[PDB]
Amino acid sequence: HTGVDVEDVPSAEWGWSHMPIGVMHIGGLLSAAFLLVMMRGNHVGHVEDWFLIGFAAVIVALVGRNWWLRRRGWIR
Amino acid sequence: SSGKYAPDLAPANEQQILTAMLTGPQNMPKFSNRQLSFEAKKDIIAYVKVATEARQPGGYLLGGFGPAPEGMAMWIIGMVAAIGLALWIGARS
Amino acid sequence: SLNRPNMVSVGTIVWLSSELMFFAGLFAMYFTARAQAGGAWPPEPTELNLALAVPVTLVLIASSFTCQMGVFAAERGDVFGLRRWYVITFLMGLFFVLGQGYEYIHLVEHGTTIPGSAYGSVFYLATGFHGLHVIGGLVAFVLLLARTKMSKFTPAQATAAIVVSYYWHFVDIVWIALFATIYFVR
Amino acid sequence: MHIEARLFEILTAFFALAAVVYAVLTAMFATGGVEWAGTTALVLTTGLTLITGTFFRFVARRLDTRPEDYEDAEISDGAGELGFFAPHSWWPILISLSFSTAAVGAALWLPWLIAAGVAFVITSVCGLVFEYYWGPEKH
Amino acid sequence: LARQAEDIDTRYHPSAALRRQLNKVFPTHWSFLLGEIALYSFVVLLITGVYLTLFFDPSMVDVTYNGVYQPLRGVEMSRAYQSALDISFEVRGGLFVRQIHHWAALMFAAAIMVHLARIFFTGAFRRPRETNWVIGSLLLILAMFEGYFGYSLPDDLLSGLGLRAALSSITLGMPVIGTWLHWALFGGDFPGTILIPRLYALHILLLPGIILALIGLHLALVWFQKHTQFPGPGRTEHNVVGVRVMPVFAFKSGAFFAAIVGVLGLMGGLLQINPIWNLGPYKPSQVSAGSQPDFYMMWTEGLARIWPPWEFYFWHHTIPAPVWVAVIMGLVFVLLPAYPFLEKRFTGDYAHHNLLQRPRDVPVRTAIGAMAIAFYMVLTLAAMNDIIALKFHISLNATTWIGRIGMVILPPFVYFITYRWCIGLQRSDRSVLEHGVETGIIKRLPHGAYIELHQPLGPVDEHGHPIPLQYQGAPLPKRMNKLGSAGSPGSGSFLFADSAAEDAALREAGHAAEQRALAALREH
Amino acid sequence: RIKPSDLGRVVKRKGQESFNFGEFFAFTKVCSHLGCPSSLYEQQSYRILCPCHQSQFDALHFAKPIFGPAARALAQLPITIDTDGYLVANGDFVEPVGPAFWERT
Ligand SMILES: CC(C)=CCC/C(C)=C/CC/C(C)=C\CC/C(C)=C/CC/C(C)=C/CC/C(C)=C/CC/C(C)=C/CC/C(C)=C/CC/C(C)=C/CC1=C(C)C(=O)c2ccccc2C1=O
Ligand SMILES: CC(C)=CCC/C(C)=C\CC/C(C)=C/CC/C(C)=C/CC/C(C)=C/CC/C(C)=C\CC/C(C)=C\CC/C(C)=C\CC/C(C)=C\CC1=C(C)C(=O)c2ccccc2C1=O
Ligand code: HEM
Ligand code: FES
Repeated sequence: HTGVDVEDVPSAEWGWSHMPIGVMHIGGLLSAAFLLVMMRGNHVGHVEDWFLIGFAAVIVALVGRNWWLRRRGWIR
Repeated sequence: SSGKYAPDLAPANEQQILTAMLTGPQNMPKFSNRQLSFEAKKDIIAYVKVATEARQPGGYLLGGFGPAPEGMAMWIIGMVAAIGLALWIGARS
Repeated sequence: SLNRPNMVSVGTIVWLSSELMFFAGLFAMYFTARAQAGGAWPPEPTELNLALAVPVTLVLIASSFTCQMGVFAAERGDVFGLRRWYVITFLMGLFFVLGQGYEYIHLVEHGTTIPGSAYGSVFYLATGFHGLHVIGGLVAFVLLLARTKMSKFTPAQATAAIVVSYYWHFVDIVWIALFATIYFVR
Repeated sequence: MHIEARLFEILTAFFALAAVVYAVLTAMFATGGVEWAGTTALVLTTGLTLITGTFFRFVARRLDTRPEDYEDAEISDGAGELGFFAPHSWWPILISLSFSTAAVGAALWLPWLIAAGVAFVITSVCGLVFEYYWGPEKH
Repeated sequence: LARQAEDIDTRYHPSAALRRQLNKVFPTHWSFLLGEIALYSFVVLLITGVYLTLFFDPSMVDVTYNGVYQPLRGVEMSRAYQSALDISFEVRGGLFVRQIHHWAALMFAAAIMVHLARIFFTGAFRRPRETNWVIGSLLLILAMFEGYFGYSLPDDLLSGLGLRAALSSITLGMPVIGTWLHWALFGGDFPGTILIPRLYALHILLLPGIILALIGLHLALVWFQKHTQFPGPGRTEHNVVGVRVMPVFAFKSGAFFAAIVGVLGLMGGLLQINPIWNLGPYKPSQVSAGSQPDFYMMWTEGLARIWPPWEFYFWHHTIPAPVWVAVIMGLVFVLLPAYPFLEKRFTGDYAHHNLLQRPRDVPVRTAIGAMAIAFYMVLTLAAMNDIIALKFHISLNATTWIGRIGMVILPPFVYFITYRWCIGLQRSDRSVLEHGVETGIIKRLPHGAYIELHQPLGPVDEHGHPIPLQYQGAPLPKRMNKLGSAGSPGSGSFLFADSAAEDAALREAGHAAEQRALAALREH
Repeated sequence: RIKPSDLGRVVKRKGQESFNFGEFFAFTKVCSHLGCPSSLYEQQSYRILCPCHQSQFDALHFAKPIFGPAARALAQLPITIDTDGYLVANGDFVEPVGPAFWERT
């Protein structure tokens, strides 16, 4: 495999156990973008826009925290 | 839409059905006696009283709706029994 | 170490006390609305059939003795006498349940319903929960018999038998109280 | 097991006295006579404490002192083998989910959902009870 | 008889291919019967459809009922709807047969999906069996469309609405071909006079023949490329451990077939499905709150319900919104058969495999599959918007938005949880390998320590602590009772005991037998 | 038929100001999303709902879509009365009816 540690995943030599982190980062960013676009052509009402922006901000905050901590050395 | 719903027609009697379609309660259109004659109304009343109280000739009515309860019953009864029979007949490890 | 007083026994006894409090709530419900109904408080379309309520009560009282014979057999570690006495107790409990249901059918046919009056409400709410407790006891009997079938007989199995035994005894005493309150005192 | 039974007996005494006093003082001096609700509640509270204290007395009068009942006892006295204590199990969460299904079906009046919840409850309780008694697969 | 067999030998002389097939070995794992479920459902479907074809008339010409079902007397219907009403109400057994048919169709679809789940999560699709994965995927698509065409033959209101909406109105909107395809398929505008006979031909001859041929090729590949197996004591990449065909495997297969036919008969007798008489004949002016095609087509309906209205208008042209639904459907249909090749390209693993994987040991693939199942379940729940909103007191707009947001936020959450859960199961296995099985018994150790009395699976050291073992891809025991620990009650029947001599003899015989079985499998 | 009390909350699409005969409006019944009958008329909300994929149209705002997967408004028919007092059509639809395609609405 491309590589993880058997101290992280015990059965790392028995199956696929690693997916790159850029995939998950850009996937979170794309999901946030989709949630934001999903209010184009707003039909009457705005209570759902608050849920949309809330979830988009939460996803962006999670991705940013993970990226920052991996960059400064507190992860890996 | 947005809250409101249309009720079940089982607990209504004939005079109640007649007055319902004569007066048109909230969000229900009012059916004038000139656009829907009294005889047509009586035929509709007979039809609903038959459709609400006739026994189903095919087994347990699964809620009166379409294939959503049927798929639920499939997954919960038939597939569960088949998988239990497979667990009994076969081995595991 | 061995802390001789059994643990499952204590747990079961204290839970039975809690269930007594539940039936206290039900009894308070029933006793209220009887002090309000004036004169002939059980309404006229209500007539209690004493030709059906005494036999099933006797059958339940006999269930108690058969279950005690079962636990006696349990304490000397043979499974087969236990199984026999507990199957007999299960059959008698099923007979009691069927008698109660038939009496319900006959009582609804020409009279009392839950939405009909206050007497029907208190009557059905007080006796149907006891019926549900009897059905729970029957399910417990079945589960215990299957567990005795599926492995070697041990003191843990004997303890399970004993605790099911006095759960059944609690149910019988509660029925005695309810029957004496509803049919005789009135 | 003397102190536990004594505790429950003290509670029983107080509850019985309060029950009888309230019953009499409402039979007289009250608007419509006996109150019929607090009276029943106090009577069966007395019954609760009575059942528990009686069981504790009856198991105590046929018992010899345990090391926890005994001062001047050493830790070497309790050496031995305690009972069986269940390690990991996943059946409680399934029992909870079954009961929640039945409860939602009772809140929203859906008899099919009530029936499904009761069946799930039976199945998960059987799973819990038979967990340490199933034997090996007989092939 | 001796003479008949002797003559069969002197005439055809198989006697070696026959032996070769009688000594074929099959593994015995409960999950290897999920394809048999689908096969038996298909056989029952064949029989009941052949029965049904003797009474059906697939015409769209109009008539008046004048039959036994009085609430429909005098109504203008088609000949197909009248044929279905006649099957239901005037043939002795026809309602029973068509209910068996519809229940068998639903069981067919469900069994195919559960079998696909097993194959995917165990990894049986790798190098030697990729073509069989592709064949199975084609079979799944064909079964979906065959059932869809099936429940549209009795031209009633609900099935006609589903036909109209999905088939007609999504085909009509496709970018360039569009109306040309719609008119080639319908002979003109939507309600024509050839649609029901054309679908009847397609449904009783073409798709059943193609499905039979593909099932034959599939089973032939499974028979000649031997079956996979799970890692275990005597199991190797080069052998097959199990039972031979002749005495045992055929017996078990036939018993399972009979049991499945029994279940289908019970539920085709006791549960009512598709009561077309409560509906009416299809008419373009009437509608009902009824919707929701059969459950295997519900994800397309839910996608059409929760997709947002994004359209494009440029020079004298139009691209409507259902084009998105069609595109996503085709994208799924393309990505399903390509997964083995995509995964081998990504992981760089081009080896041969005969041993299966446990789902906990492949966390990334298990999380991918869980994410896909979550997406499917969201789309399937979004199809019953109105029923959910009516029965569980929720707003219709609320259910729509809940589906729209869940479709994007739930699958990655399920992915994360599945990954961590598989790793936790692995760590549990590692703890059981390092120490012994936990027995549940506690001691007090006179100086006041509490210990747990583990039970080792191998050799111990001189200090008594077990020596740690290595993982080998096989499950590990977690309960003491699943090993023979406290078992074998008295040997009576249920109420009266046998004799002690018989009990002891049976106990000793069983113990010796199981010991020799485990020895014969572990030593060799 | 709209109550005479409102009759001032109508918005009257740009080219269809004279398409109504007083309080009668007569829109089409074929939904513009996938062709299902848009039958559910809520009279005190003045809303049109289709039971296929749950689009909603504002009967007081030229049947403009306000919720669901639909994107275009429902086509309106011109109506009038004849010399005998019967309601008749005052022409044809000014746009195609039903779902859209590559060529136009
Ligand atoms: C595992 C598999 C899906 C991985 C595929 C890999 C992937 C890369 C392929 C690409 C496909 C694309 C990208 C996404 C797929 C998502 C979707 C659009 C796929 C369309 C068709 C698809 C292939 C069907 C797969 C669905 C899945 C495999 C079914 C297996 C379900 C499980 C394992 C059955 C276990 C037994 C079961 C839980 C017993 C209890 C019953 C439960 C409640 C079943 C749940 C349930 C189900 C499943 C219903 O379908 C349903 C329908 C109507 C009403 C109710 C229900 C319902 O309650
Ligand atoms: C792909 C799909 C799933 C994606 C989605 C598509 C869509 C959404 C779903 C489907 C929807 C619809 C629109 C699909 C429509 C499909 C449509 C209905 C397809 C129907 C199939 C098709 C049109 C049928 C026509 C083709 C067919 C009839 C021709 C094949 C001919 C047949 C099968 C062969 C029969 C003869 C056979 C038994 C003998 C074989 C010959 C043998 C092997 C050699 C002959 C031979 C032998 C054997 C000797 O021993 C011998 C000895 C001595 C001398 C000479 C000979 C000798 O010549
Ligand atoms: C192989 C997969 C098949 C599937 C998934 C399937 C599915 C269905 C379904 C769901 C129906 C509607 C049943 C109802 O009326 O409620 C149906 C109808 C019908 N099927 Fe099938 N079927 C299959 C194979 C066959 C075969 C092989 C035949 C004939 C040889 C057949 C003949 C018929 C006929 C004639 C009808 C219409 C009769 C009626 O609706 O009552 N089917 N099919
Ligand atoms: S058809 Fe009316 S909303 Fe889709």
